[PDB]
Amino acid sequence: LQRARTILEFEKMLPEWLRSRFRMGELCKVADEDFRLCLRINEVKWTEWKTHVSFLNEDPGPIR
Amino acid sequence: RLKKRIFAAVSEGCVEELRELLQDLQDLCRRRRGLDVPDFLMHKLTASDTGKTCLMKALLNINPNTKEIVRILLAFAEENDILDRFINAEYTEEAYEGQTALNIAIERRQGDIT
Repeated sequence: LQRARTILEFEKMLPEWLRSRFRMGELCKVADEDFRLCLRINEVKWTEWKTHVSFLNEDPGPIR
Repeated sequence: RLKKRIFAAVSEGCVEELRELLQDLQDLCRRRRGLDVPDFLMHKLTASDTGKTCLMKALLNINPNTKEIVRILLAFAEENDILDRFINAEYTEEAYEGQTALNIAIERRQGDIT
């Protein structure tokens, strides 16, 4: 909690053309005509098995 | 317009629009020059960029009516006598080299289709 205050103080200090360069996430087509600028987190789960419905990409690799 | 409607019909689960497209596919074989019937019909049911076939596209998108799509697709490829090349097709690009239609049915946890 103490280090999180120090990070947000330095982010209000730097100018605008630095702030656009240091931006997180990328635009992802989520649904029909919707773009929401999401963040990506990977994980591994072993205990619960199921058949996979409701995904976005069929090809599971990293694109390019 | 033929290759894209087949991929769209198999993925959503359109059973009846599949039988109308497959019967139109045989009609293009007769009224034609007719040189190489195995190498042409395998080319229509396969995307040339990645090597994905129609049977690979069926098992990636599991529908409630996907047990009949595999039954029609395996019945169709037998009288045209390209059963061997249709069941044993592979990807061709770098990131997925060697994945077969059997290798997708096991991961999607389909016992009776296996």
